[PDB]
Amino acid sequence: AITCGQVTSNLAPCLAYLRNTGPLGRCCGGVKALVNSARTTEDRQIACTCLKSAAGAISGINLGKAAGLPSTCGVNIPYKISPSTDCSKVQ
Repeated sequence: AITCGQVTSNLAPCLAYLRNTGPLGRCCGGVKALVNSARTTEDRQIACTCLKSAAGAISGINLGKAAGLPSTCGVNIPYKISPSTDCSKVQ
């Protein structure tokens, strides 16, 4: 089943980039994998909420880099990675 636990494991390098402190490293590769588990409508919603939660979990989180993370790691996700956009209503 889909779960934030699996999603946050791939974010390990992103979590550091989100805080404007550690390099992206494999953040793009991790997210790239998630994208595939983030396009069947619900899989997508699970990732959005998990990521939103991930950003909210980070302490010195940079909202601009979070929202611009998928732009930095060019990926085909139809939602921005930020604790603000809702995903449950994404069709």
